[PDB]
Amino acid sequence: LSLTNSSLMPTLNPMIQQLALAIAASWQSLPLKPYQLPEDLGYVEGRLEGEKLVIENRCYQTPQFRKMHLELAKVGKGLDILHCVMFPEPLYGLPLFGCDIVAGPGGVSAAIADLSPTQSDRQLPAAYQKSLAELGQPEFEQQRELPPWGEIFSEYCLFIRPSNVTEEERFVQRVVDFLQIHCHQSIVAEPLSEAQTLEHRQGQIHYCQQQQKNDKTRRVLEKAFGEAWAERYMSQVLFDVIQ
Ligand SMILES: C=CC1=C(C)C(=O)N/C1=C\C1=NC(=C\c2[nH]c(/C=C3\NC(=O)C(CC)=C3C)c(C)c2CCC(=O)O)/C(CCC(=O)O)=C1C
Repeated sequence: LSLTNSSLMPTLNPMIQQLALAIAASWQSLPLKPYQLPEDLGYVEGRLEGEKLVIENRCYQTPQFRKMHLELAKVGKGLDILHCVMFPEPLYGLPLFGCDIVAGPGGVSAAIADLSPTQSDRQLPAAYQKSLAELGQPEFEQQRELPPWGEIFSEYCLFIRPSNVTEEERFVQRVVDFLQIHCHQSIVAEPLSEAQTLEHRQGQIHYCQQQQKNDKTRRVLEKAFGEAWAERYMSQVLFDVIQ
């Protein structure tokens, strides 16, 4: 899991660095095993007519989390990206943890984090609603409205442009807080009925299908690797539909 030997880390936006370290710290002592991505993917680079895209992939699994994926990326010199999803094992009915950070020379442009529902009623489990409410409403000066496919995210979803360092740190700490809640709930979660497992499975499939509608990600991938490679990456590596 260690980020100390990452070639990208030293060159990424500081907020992305802190988030990557936080996520790695949350996962480090779990009962991890490797999760083999398609073609045993780790590092990948590509270029067509413009800038090069470089991606480093780390991916694990535990009994509660089917797939725990941390991706770090850079387009050319200046655009940095962090992607992370923890895909739950439907048996336990846990929500989906996700975060996405995009940064350029002007600073972080997008910071998104959520614990996303998998229940058919589109609500988080009661224990999560309670814990998340207790954190209080965070103040951020530059909130961004989610795109329509973003109906999958919970009412606790953050989507901002950080205005300053105070806000960058407040966002990172809130993701820490999400992870702490999530890891704890994973150990207390009652395993579920076959019908309930099916319900949660469908929520996760819908989440992936909706995430694949993000043309921001797709355009970045297509400009470095082309349409076919991007469709494979989005549907097989990033947001794989379990089935
Ligand atoms: C948990 C949520 C979540 C996960 C897990 C996730 O992967 N994305 C997620 C969310 C989400 N991301 C968004 C934006 C962008 N994403 C990238 C690119 C990548 N993001 C990547 O992960 C990778 C592979 C490394 C690339 C290449 C770019 C360039 C932007 C534009 C940045 C900006 O406008 O300032 C938006 C706003 C969408 C919109 O405005 O229409 C939302 C909602």
